[PDB]
Amino acid sequence: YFEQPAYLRVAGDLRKKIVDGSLPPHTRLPSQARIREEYGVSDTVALEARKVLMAEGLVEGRSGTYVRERPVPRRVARSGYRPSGATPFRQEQADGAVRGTWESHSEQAEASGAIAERLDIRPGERVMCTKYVFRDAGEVMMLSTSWEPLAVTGRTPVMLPEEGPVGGMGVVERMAAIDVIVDNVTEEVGARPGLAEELLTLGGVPGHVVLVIQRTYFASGRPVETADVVVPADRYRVAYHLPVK
Amino acid sequence: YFEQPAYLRVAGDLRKKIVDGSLPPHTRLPSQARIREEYGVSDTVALEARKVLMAEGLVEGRSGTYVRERPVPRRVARSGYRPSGATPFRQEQADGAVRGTWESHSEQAEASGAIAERLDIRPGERVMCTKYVFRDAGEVMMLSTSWEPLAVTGRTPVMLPEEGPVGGMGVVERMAAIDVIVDNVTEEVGARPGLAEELLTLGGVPGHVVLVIQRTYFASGRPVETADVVVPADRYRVAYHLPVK
Repeated sequence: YFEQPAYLRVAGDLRKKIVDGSLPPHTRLPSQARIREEYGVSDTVALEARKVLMAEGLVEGRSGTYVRERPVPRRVARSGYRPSGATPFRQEQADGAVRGTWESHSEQAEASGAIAERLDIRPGERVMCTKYVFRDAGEVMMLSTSWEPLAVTGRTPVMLPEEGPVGGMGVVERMAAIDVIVDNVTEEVGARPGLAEELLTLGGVPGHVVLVIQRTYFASGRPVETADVVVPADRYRVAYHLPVK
Repeated sequence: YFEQPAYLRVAGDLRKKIVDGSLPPHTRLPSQARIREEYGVSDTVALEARKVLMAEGLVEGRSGTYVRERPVPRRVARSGYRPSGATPFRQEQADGAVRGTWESHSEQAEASGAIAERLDIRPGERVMCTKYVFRDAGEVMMLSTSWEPLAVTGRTPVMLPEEGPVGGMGVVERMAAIDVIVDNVTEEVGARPGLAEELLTLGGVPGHVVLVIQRTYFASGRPVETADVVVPADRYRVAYHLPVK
């Protein structure tokens, strides 16, 4: 890294049976032949009913078709407030119960148009790019690429995120050390197939979907850091807690 | 609804060319034969390089392979604060610039284990289930299923979300009308293939991924509403704005 249509009727009935537990995970879906006879449908209808359930990710192959066991999702807790002790891991996963570690690599770069725009600087202007692999008790479960404008951090003790007196303590603490007060954060959660490099690092198969948080920290209206934070969609959800006023 | 491996090296080079614009959307990816000759690789290596880019969703077929045009994503703005005027649409899409409409259908039900748990009531206890289809200027772009405990709304003027004196004004306003003050909201964003019924309503193809927000409104520690809010991952991102303290 560094009158419903027949096939929907049939599919609907089996889907219910799947949600019931009537068809428990690792149990074979009724066969094509069985679906045809039991529901009195054509071969194509039985075939298309099965394709619905597969496109929906409810069943898979592994000589027959098996109800998939879908894991209970874990939350990646998102927060702007201060923790116990601040680290890049705790900054991404606010859940105090989770003990976590990271490896990172930092190197300068000229900002792409896209990153320049997220940081509100001229394209080609220099940034510090740091990549992280985060582990939860030895298990890799999150990736991140973070960009910071050298206009802000250049020639300061916090220029390198994982070095110096506040290295390893995250963006808000590192910024505060140079009299820059982060006061807002925007986070946009999207989903897409993982990049090979991401999926290989995260241990998923090609085509596996990841959640991608585009995150930008602000100090007095100016962007001071932007990042793409990546977690496997099959295992995780991105959790927010908001006030209602 | 109601030393990198060869194929990664090659794939990496073409991916860069794709990000460059060197290979613009709707332009054919170099052919298998061209990749073999230009990069001096085996047929299988050229083949596997192409599969990386397809699993990554960067290229597609449509007699050759074409660089996909990936649309600029739109934000679904998430917020707990009060808007102009409150509606179920504005409750889901805080972005004031977006003019939107909905159709809904409400009917009682016994709470499933899963919904019972999200609402902190006994399974089988009755709820009002309301389904929404939301449109942005005539275009369907969001689905939702909302459950409310009849323990809270039963025998009140806000029992039916889209009827009565505060019907069509959303959960926080409807709850306030019955002296129930919603003070917190939790939102967990996940991703999964859409259900046929969802994708058919949203206009996607089978297997298309949706973002699913599991949302629960709280009043004084008690859940008063829970919902699954659904948007197409290819077109939308879920946007949050958080304070940093």
